[PDB]
Amino acid sequence: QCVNLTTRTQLPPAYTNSFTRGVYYPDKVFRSSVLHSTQDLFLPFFSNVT
Amino acid sequence: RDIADTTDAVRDPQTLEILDITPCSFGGVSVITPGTNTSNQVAVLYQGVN
Ligand SMILES: *[C@@H]1O[C@H](CO)[C@@H](O)[C@H](O)[C@H]1NC(C)=O
Ligand SMILES: *[C@@H]1O[C@H](CO)[C@@H](O)[C@H](O)[C@H]1NC(C)=O
Repeated sequence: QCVNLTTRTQLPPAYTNSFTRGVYYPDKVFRSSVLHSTQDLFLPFFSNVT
Repeated sequence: RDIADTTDAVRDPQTLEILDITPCSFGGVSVITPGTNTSNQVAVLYQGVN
């Protein structure tokens, strides 16, 4: 819980594309059998992750 | 909400039952009148309402 004891190696961070993850419910409303377009914060599709 | 952004499905303020709320019922009042000089009696039709 304090200053490091060295021995901190640096792994190479491999990058993988997040296909369709990171989508949530933007509002606490209930709509049935619709197709709703929204402007909000999201992960871009096929964006690389760390 | 719904297609017309109208309330169609309602969470029970209390217990966990599912409620449905529709707006006020109404209709279209259409009258079937003869000539004013000829007669005075009016038969009324209700538009699309049982
Ligand atoms: C993720 O995306 C690019 C190409 O889409 C890829 O070449 C690279 O490894 C990643 N981008 C960055 C900035 O590392
Ligand atoms: C009744 O009034 C109508 C409206 O013009 C017209 O047919 C006529 O003036 C009257 N008909 C009669 C008196 O038969």
